Amino acid sequence: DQMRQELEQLEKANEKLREVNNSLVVSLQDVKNEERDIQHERESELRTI
Amino acid sequence: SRLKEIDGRLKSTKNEMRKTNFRMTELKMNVGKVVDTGILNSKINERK
Amino acid sequence: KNDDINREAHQLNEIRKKYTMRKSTIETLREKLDQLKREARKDVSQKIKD
Amino acid sequence: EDIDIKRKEIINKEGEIRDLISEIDAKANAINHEMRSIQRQAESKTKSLT
Repeated sequence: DQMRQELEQLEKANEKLREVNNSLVVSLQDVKNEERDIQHERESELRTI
Repeated sequence: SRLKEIDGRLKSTKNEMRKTNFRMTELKMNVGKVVDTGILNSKINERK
Repeated sequence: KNDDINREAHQLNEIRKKYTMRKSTIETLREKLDQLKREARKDVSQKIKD
Repeated sequence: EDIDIKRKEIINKEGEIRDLISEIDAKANAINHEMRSIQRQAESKTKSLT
């Protein structure tokens, strides 16, 4: 009954954790663009050679 | 090395997700037993 | 929403259990008053014989 | 045990909600990529492709 306060505090901590990892997972597709670009560059260089 | 770093970050985020799942489970097991049966007030009523 | 409705049903059952603990309070109060009368019976008779 | 099975069900539902919102964020990233690509396409859609 008294620990419910620390429990809602840990719930807020889980909220901050989910929001930071949601902002982190949206930073994983930006490198997909550059890896696709470099793989297209390699495909073009193999077409050239 | 960049893709190695990003997959390491993905593994770290998966570990953080598992930690949040453990936190949710322990919060559940903590709040599940708050007012279940510990309302035995007959002795304190007798006392008062 | 189903979780919420079954949780409020469980809460209504808990306040329904409040009648069970209320029923046991008058049950243990009976034992308390019976013990009081038993310990007083051995006291008033002791004073009478004394 | 009824409370326990209800809590395990709602924990499974919360996990499914987390999976759904992660898929929603992935779809939002995909729709942002498709929007920027279609913007580039609308900018470059001229005669002789340039």
